[PDB]
Amino acid sequence: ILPLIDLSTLYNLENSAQAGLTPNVDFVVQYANLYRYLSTIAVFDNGGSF
Amino acid sequence: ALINPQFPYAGPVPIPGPAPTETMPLLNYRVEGRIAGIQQARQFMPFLQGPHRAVAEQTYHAIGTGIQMGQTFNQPLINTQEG
Repeated sequence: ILPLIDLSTLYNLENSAQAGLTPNVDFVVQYANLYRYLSTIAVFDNGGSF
Repeated sequence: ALINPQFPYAGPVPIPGPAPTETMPLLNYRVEGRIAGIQQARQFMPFLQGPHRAVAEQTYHAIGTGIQMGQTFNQPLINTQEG
C-alpha cells in the first residue's frame, strides 16, 4: 500500500548565483517555472561584504 | 453598499485602468513518470503476527509405577456380644 503521488514527486533543494545588480534598480530573479517553490533564500554577497 | 447623491459612487471602475501584463499563461505540464526498481518479496521484522502469552497455565507430564506390597498387624479376637 503506497502513496503513488508522494513517491513520484521530488522534494529538492538547489542553489544558484545571480549577478547584475545596480543601485536603486529592481534586481529580479525569475522563478524557473513548473516547480512548486516552498521557500526562497537570497544571500546578498555584496562583493564579500555581508 | 451605500450610494449617496449627489456624491455618487462611480458607476464602474472605468476604461483608464492600466493592463500591466500579458503573463496570464500557465503552460500545461507534459511528463512521463516511471518508478521501477526491482522489488524483492520479503521484509525483515523482529516479530510480526505473534500473539504472545501474557501468562501460561501450569503444564505437566505424568508417571506412576510400582507394586502392591504390605506388612500388617491385626486386632485381636474378642468375645462376641449378641446374636
